[PDB]
Amino acid sequence: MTNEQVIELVRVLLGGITTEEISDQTIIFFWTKWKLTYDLDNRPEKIPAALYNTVVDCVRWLIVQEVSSGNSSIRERFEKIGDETISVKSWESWKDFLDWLELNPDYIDPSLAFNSSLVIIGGVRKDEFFRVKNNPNSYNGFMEQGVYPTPAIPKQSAWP
Amino acid sequence: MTNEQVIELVRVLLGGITTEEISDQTIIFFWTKWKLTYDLDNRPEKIPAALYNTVVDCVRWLIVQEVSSGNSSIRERFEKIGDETISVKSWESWKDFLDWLELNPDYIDPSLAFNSSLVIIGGVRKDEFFRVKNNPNSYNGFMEQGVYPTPAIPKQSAWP
Amino acid sequence: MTNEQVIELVRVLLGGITTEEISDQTIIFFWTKWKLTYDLDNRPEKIPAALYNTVVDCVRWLIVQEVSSGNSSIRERFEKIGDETISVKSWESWKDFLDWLELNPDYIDPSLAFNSSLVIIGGVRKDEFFRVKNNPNSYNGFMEQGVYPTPAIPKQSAWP
Amino acid sequence: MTNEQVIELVRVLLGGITTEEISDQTIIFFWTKWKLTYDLDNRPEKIPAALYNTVVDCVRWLIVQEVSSGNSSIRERFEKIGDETISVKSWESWKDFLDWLELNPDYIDPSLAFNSSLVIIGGVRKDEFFRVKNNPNSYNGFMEQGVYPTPAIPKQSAWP
Amino acid sequence: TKDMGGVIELKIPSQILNKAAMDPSSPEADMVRGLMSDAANAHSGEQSFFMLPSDTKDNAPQYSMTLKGIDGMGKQYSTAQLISDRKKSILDRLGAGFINVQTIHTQFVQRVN
Repeated sequence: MTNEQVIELVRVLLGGITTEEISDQTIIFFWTKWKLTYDLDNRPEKIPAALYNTVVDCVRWLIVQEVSSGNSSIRERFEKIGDETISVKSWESWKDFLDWLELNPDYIDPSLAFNSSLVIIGGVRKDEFFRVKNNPNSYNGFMEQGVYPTPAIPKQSAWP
Repeated sequence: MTNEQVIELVRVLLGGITTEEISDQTIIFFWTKWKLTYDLDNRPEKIPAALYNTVVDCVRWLIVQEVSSGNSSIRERFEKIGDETISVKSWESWKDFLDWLELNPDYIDPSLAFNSSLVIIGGVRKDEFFRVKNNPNSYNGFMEQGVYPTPAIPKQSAWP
Repeated sequence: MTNEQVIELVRVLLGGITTEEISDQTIIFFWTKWKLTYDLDNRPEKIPAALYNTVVDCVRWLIVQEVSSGNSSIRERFEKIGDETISVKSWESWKDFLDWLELNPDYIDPSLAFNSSLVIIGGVRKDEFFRVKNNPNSYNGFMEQGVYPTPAIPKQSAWP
Repeated sequence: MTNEQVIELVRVLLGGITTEEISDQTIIFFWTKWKLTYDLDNRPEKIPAALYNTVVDCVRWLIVQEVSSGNSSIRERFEKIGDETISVKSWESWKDFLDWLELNPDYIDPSLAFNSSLVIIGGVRKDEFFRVKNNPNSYNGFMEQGVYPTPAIPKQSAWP
Repeated sequence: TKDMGGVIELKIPSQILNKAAMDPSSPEADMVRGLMSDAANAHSGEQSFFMLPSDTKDNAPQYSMTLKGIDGMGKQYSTAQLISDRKKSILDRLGAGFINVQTIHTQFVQRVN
């Protein structure tokens, strides 16, 4: 993806967010950070992964933007300069959205292979059995040397 | 389905939503997203599936539209420019609707084959029993080689 | 990293914090603290580590800035010098952000190797098994001398 | 550390606290107290330890400064001398900060060796085993003399 | 080999575990490396004991040490008597089944002669 498409895509995904709420320079800053770490030009397979992380970081910057200003710590207002009176009572709204977004990554890109390896059962596949068995660093139960080593007990996991 | 019917069908399903609340461009953007991932022109069996994801994505964009604006974080208002006084108090309503819609896909298309494979019991079907048995990658309990392999124990799941 | 980029990077990460809220002197003070403890000029492998501690320390100084002033202990205000009336009601917001930041270090630098060694199981690796076994200071169960020492029981952990 | 650096360091750590809130004489009073007890001139290894205790004592003096005055026991105010009305409703804020500070001593000096000996397991080190075994004052299970002393039971813990 | 009854389990707050992984030269890293070796050598002897912090954050404690056990019922089939039945099954065909304790064995040899 080029530098101009990312701002176009992020703004649409964030419900048409405006420039003052989030500048185009900040989006490039997070976009560039994941470009150098994932060398997207070298391997184009990380386009969905780099795109998903970029949006999440932008939401994080939005939350901290409410902080460091007076918006986060106020929950009341009252103006009265005569006959005009106004009283109203997004920091908390951005919170659960970030939690919700991390649970539905398909909203960004459906090809993220999300939710595929929840349950793992060991010893029910030949591919997984031999990979563990043939690992030279593996130490299993058949290596119990006891008091002092004896040649009756194997020193390697793999079968001869 | 063509590019014009999708807007017409989505608006009716969403209770006659207006143009300003959701533009026809955004509907096409999500519609085009699933067209290329499901090559609807090549295989028309995914028309209900693509339609269901399109409507859900539109609701997701509607929720994030309330966020990134002042509508989400306000819960009071008060106007007075003289004798006229007004005081009133959709981010919360769009939330549960998405949860409800995800639980009733028949509202979009009855042919989605929803809610058919909840309960699975193994070993009670010949088709499934032989599928696992004849799988060359399967590793079952009869392969317990022990300390070192012996020719008395099978190395393949399928019967000779 | 040089003395000027640290301020530029910190402000962007903290959502464009202003100069009056945190001076550039205080940022250097915490930056210099970790430079001498991690000799960054001698070993550049600690650039992410020094950067992470610098940002966290700045947030800590921000929290104590609300304390030691009137901002922390007040939760109401009311002004009236005639017809003008104002009533409104960051110490609490900066608290949870520090807890959140301590749980998401990837927001600062993805190369921090966060969350990699949660679960440890002993005796399942040859590298770790021999490290403990060959340790001259190790004392294991085979050294139980009893009432008085006997030459039938080893005095060293490593095998001959 | 000299007498002038400590005030400079404490004020920065406490978020730029002013002179009226805490005088420079009180800081010296607590600084001098830990100097004579830890003879910093004799052993410069206690610079972090004496510095950490000095800041904690200052926070304690800040808490008791709110007490012994009217600030602690009031939680309302109302002034009305005509058209000017003011109403507002740090003793409790300094409380949890002292609790928080005692849990994060690295904020003062990272070289305090904090959080290093939480879990202790006995009998798994030769250094710890022989120190207890060779202690002349130690009394272990092999000394059970019973009814009256007999020469069949050792009177010293160390092996001959 | 796989009947790990009474194995030692340790619970530590993830703040210490995560800090060690990213700061190899921090006090958290030293204590974690000490645990990985001390726990491996934890036998029963003249000086075995445990000392843990007693902090508490919620209904569950921050630090704990328990010995695991099978939460329920163990195996039922008693594979020992399965093998004995099959051994007598094999030796009976050769007339040599008396080792499991004119005869059958002597009469069997006469057939071959």
